Amino acid sequence: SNADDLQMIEMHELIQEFYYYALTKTVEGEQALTYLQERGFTDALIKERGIGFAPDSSHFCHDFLQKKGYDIELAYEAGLLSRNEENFSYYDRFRNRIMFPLKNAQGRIVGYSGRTYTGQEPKYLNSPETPIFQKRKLLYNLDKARKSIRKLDEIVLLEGFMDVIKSDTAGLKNVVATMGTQLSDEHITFIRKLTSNITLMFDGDFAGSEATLKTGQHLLQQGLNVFVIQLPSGMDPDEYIGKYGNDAFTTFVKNDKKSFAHYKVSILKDEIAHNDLSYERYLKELSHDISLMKSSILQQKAINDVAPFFNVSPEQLANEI
Ligand SMILES: Nc1ccn([C@@H]2O[C@H](COP(=O)(O)OP(=O)(O)OP(=O)(O)O)[C@@H](O)[C@H]2O)c(=O)n1
Ligand SMILES: [Mn+2]
Ligand SMILES: [Mn+2]
Ligand SMILES: [Mn+2]
Repeated sequence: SNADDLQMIEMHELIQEFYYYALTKTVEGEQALTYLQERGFTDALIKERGIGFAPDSSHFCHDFLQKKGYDIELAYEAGLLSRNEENFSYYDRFRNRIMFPLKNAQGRIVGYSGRTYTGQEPKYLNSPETPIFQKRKLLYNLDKARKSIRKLDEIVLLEGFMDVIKSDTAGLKNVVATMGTQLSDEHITFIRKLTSNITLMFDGDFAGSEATLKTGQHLLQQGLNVFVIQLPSGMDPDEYIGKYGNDAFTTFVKNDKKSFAHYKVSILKDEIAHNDLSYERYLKELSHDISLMKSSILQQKAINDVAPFFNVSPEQLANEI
């Protein structure tokens, strides 16, 4: 019910204050605090993002919510507690992790992502699916980014919410990320209401390239104008910012912004040039990809950019489309 949803949100927003105190003030939170500061998190940024620490006692969140008169079973359904099968008892889901509040589109905290700081697995532990937290709908930083997304008429999608935080601080405001999932149809519906321009800047590795192709193709099929920023090998935005600085980052992100079709064929370049079977199939694919582009201006430019990869003229490629 809406009433239960509100209770669950309250739990999240109240425990946030305690997590923040635990991180910034308490003895147990000192190592986690140092880890964050070594990653460039200022005291102001930590406060701004509401970042906290979950102690390792396994009943920190439990005792707090109990004291505040919240229904324990509801706290479990809210994804803040876990439950033992045998003893039927409840305990903290998040233990010895740095706590990143996850806000919904309306700016309310509806979940957490807990990162290890001691090399534990899993690296990130998120809230489970709950009535208020749904990964297929939530986009990290959306409530904060919405204003700049509309004004710049563009959204930039990153892989990690950590990259989003750093990019935001660096000056790139129109950035969001999924919570470790593939962009969903619901996400695209939400995004379409804000802008028709979407830029993908995933990690500069093989997995990142693959995710870019899959996500880009989906977006293109749904009628969005898709662009790609290719990061240097082995780097994500956070690592780029840390190595080159904020000014270098904001310059980089507005430099080589390529239409999806152009990025795609550049990836397939060698296979096309060596494998004749792949040559034919990818010529048909890219023809189809270009035909999907709503922007006639960018469609024409894509034809000019893609054609040389197949050793054909722009006119020959245009005919195939
Ligand atoms: N055990 C994990 C690790 C990763 N992810 C998700 O996958 C995204 C991208 O993966 P990764 O590249 O590892 O994120 P980073 O920002 O690089 O994490 P970090 O800088 O803290 O190492 C993360 O934002 C996280 O939400 C996850 O759901 N569960
Ligand atoms: Mn990766
Ligand atoms: Mn990364
Ligand atoms: Mn990273």
